[PDB]
Amino acid sequence: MRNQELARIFEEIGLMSEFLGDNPFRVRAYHQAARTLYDLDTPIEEIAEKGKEALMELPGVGPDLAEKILEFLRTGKVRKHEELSRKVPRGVLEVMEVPGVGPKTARLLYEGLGIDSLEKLKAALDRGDLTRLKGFGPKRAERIREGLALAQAAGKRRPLGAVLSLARSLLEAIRALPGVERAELCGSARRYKDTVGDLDFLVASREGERAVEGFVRLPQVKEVYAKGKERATVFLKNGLQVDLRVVPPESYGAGLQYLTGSAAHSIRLRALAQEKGLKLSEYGVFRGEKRIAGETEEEVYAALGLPWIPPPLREDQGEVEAALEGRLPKLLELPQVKGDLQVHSTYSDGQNTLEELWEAAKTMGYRYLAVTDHSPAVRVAGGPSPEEALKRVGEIRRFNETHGPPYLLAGAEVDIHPDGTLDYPDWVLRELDLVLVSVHSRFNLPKADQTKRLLKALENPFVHVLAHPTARLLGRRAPIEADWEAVFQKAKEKGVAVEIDGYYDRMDLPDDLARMAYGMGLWISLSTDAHQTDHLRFMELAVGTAQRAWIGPERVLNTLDYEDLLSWLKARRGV
Ligand SMILES: Nc1nc2c(ncn2[C@H]2C[C@H](O)[C@@H](COP(=O)(O)OP(=O)(O)OP(=O)(O)O)O2)c(=O)[nH]1
Ligand SMILES: [Ca+2]
Ligand SMILES: [Ca+2]
Ligand SMILES: [Ca+2]
Ligand SMILES: [Ca+2]
Ligand SMILES: [Cl-]
Ligand SMILES: [Zn+2]
Repeated sequence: MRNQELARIFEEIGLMSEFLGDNPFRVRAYHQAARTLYDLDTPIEEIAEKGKEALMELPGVGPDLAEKILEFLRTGKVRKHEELSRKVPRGVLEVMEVPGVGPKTARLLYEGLGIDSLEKLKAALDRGDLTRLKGFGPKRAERIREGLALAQAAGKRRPLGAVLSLARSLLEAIRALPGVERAELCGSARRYKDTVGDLDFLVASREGERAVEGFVRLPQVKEVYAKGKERATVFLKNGLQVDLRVVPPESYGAGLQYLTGSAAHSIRLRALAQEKGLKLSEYGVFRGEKRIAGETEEEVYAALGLPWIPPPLREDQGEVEAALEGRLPKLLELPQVKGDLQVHSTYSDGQNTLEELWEAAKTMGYRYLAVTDHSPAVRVAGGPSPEEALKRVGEIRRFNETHGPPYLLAGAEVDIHPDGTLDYPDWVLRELDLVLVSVHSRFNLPKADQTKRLLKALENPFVHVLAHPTARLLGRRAPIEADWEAVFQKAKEKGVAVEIDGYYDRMDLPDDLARMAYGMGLWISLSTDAHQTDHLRFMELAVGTAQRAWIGPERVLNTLDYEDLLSWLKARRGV
């Protein structure tokens, strides 16, 4: 559909027209045309095919607008929009759209103050320049600064784990709206993508317009950006940018599929539908005018002749073909994970004692937890020394002797020196239950040198896991450059697992490299890199990553029970 694209075009024409000081009647008309297109559920092209008169039946559309609709459908553009674009630059249009600014103010700001950009706008805000205009007080001042921040965030992405719990708190409030029967967090978040744009929620309701009203008036909501009969876009007090879509309860499953995407996955499904005489839309699966499916997502997949496809797979990267042949991959599931294989403690940089870690693991129903404190070079500190590291092993063993399950594995996260040697001697490594190795320095070695360093680390027969291999920090540090094929192949041959560290701003291995490692036949270790017990919740992110990477419970260390895990760790591994 081109409905939303055209709604935007007319809205922009309205804004630019008002900026230029066109007829307020014409300005309001463009905005009403925009609302109509925003709310219109049927494709605008289907009405356009019926003719100019049919377009004019729509609320707000007259002879002028109907010709512009046809122009857009025939050429892909509207010359009027292009004409106003010649008179109104992009930066000045960006300024006017900030909440609390608007077209007329933007004109004064353009002509009198020299503000043609968000940059200048922020400069003015920060210096108090705007306070020297009539109509400007601390209330409007606060709105404009915040509007600017929201504008600048809308381009950008945040780690999934930075926003998922906040999204779930909003989901609770949405579910609690009277009139809402079901709701779900959809979009890329439901697919467990490691960074997300806006958050998208689907609601089932028989009273959609009233559900939208309740939603936009939730205590959590700060600003409404767009609102109509069945959808809204808002900004929360906590910053989150959120889209809502409402469908009738009979359509909920089709709405879930629609709003979960990816868009590429949905293109595949719509073609499969039409190839068997059906139409898939947000509202259901239809044979002619008759709705034959829609209430549940599994019913929708079934109507297309498919098994239900897990959301993390829905990227058009082989899942449609696998579903068509009745051979979807077996995927790791969160209940199958029996422990977390990288947690830190007060022996190094963690906030928790052994007792606190044990208690948290016991609450979670884990069989074990690996306490993997840093070697001295990681912390850029003096210790723990090799002697202290061994003393700690004895303490963890005594803790297990006095506590029982969940058992603590006495581990370490051992720094890899620039030359590929390890930051504990073999007499420490051999006594550890679990040896992780990782890069914490010299992140920018030439690719060939970084590769050699990692290969040399993997020579050591006491190593079990390559921890957070790329060392990336989302928003702070790029992945290290290394030949991952060479690194993974050596790890496979040596019996060393690669880690998926689900700590929210690590997400390392990323899904794509995890998919590569698992496809090459490696073992996988999941962890949260916890430094406080609240971090243990990130295991869901590591599992979601595994699912995106087509990883099953086979060759995942965390699906082994304690005895089987210790056996794996002690075994002659590799070729
Ligand atoms: N049929 C159809 N579905 C769409 C279209 N655009 C988006 N969708 C569906 C599939 C998307 O996964 C879902 C949410 O759209 P978003 O633009 O928010 O993307 P998504 O959440 O997947 O990724 P993001 O992290 O926000 O970049 O809506 C479209 O043009 N046609
Ligand atoms: Ca009309
Ligand atoms: Ca409710
Ligand atoms: Ca989204
Ligand atoms: Ca969206
Ligand atoms: Cl469902
Ligand atoms: Zn580390």
